[PDB]
Amino acid sequence: PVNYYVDTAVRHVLLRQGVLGIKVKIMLPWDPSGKIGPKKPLPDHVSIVEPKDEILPTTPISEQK
Amino acid sequence: TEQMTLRGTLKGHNGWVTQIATTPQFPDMILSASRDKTIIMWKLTRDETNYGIPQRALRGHSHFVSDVVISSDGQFALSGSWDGTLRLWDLTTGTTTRRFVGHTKDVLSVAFSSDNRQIVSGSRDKTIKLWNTLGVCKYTVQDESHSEWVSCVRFSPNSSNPIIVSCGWDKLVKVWNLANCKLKTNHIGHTGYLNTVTVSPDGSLCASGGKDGQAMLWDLNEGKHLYTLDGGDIINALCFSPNRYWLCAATGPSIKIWDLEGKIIVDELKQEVISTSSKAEPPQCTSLAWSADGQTLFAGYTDNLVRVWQVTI
Repeated sequence: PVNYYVDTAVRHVLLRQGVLGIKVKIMLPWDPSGKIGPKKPLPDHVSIVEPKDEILPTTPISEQK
Repeated sequence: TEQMTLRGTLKGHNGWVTQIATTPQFPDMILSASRDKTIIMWKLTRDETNYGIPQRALRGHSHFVSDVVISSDGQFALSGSWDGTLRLWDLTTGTTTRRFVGHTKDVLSVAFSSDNRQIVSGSRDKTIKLWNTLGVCKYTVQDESHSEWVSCVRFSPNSSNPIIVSCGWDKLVKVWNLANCKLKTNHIGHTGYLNTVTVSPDGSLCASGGKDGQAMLWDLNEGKHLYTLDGGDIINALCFSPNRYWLCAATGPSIKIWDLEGKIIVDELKQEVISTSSKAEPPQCTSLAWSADGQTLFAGYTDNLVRVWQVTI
């Protein structure tokens, strides 16, 4: 997942005394949909995407069509 | 009085028996399917040392063979399989005539018409579909279909009119008439998903069952809910008798053979009672089918055996 869900950059910046190293690492958030850019599953703990429906009211009858 | 004796038991499978059928043209054949991904055609000797030997073994599937049915001539045989395809066999050496291409998921149920020109299929696609014998799609049903998996479809014997049964896991039984492909009716009933349905040889009835394990009776043409019977824990397969008005219900530890006129249980078939514990001490019975003689019936179990019985007076 490190290849998809993060980007990482490095830039050197000078000053009058030596060099300072900057590094920035940022994590991409998309999981529901789109662009689609990074893939929809979650990275580190890969979650079970769970919809819900649950009803019954059934009783016996014949309904002609 | 008409009662049952344990006839014998067949052997020759590595996978659970899924279905059995028999052609009345040759009652000396019998056909079987299984989760060893092969359908076995038998050679029945009536010796009680055995009760039959496998003649040939038809091969070529990459997943289970769910249901199987014979031709009306007994010279062809057809299969429905969880690899999403069907095959049309030539039951003389092997050599498939045709394989039917097009489903995205399993083909659970399948049946073969009386005129040998219409072949249907139930799928986990949530589509009933019709198939020419040339192996192309006459029609596809995707409107007013089940909202869950299609459990079993049937061709109905009738005076001449086209009627086909359909039942799914959405706890409904839909009857369809061809050449408009409409809902003839919707029957509501049974708590829990439907496993099976079967039609009377006369054809005016639909004996249905499922997870509920209750046997409700419906009228094909009247469209009325006759009654309900307590059929035990679960009923996976049903089959009317050809020469009686009985109904034979396949429950886990036993098969319950019911006389219909009057409504009562004749006997309960018990197999070997060998000591085992605890979740399914005997194997569940899952399929069953009568012979055309009506003396003998057969059963499918999950121990890879087909147990035989015979009626004795």
